[PDB]
Amino acid sequence: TRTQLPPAYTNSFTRGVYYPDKVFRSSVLHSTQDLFLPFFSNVTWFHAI
Amino acid sequence: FLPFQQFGRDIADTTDAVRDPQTLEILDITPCSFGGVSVITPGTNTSNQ
Ligand SMILES: *[C@@H]1O[C@H](CO)[C@@H](O)[C@H](O)[C@H]1NC(C)=O
Ligand SMILES: *[C@@H]1O[C@H](CO)[C@@H](O)[C@H](O)[C@H]1NC(C)=O
Repeated sequence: TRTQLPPAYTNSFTRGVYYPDKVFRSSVLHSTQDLFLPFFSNVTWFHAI
Repeated sequence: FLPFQQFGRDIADTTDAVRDPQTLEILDITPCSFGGVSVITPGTNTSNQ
């Protein structure tokens, strides 16, 4: 009785941000390249309703 | 620091605060051996001072 519906797609909103070092930083702004979530992107939305 | 950080840097991009891994106490770093030696000579013709 497993009914399957087409999956939908939601958007990112400035999320998926984390700390990349044990180096404390404060009152500073710097840039770095690493695998992060792209902002305002379509990702797969799953359900179990 | 945060309870997962160990070293701390500033805008100088230098490690200036470390965490004691026996006490969990932040300890600042302060270098030494600063500056040079200048000499005030009144002239070689007169008394040597
Ligand atoms: C995400 O995909 C759906 C279906 O293709 C589309 O309707 C929607 O506009 C897309 N949204 C974004 C953020 O591109
Ligand atoms: C030093 O002082 C003496 C006495 O005034 C003078 O005769 C001499 O020429 C001086 N030497 C120099 C190079 O200043």
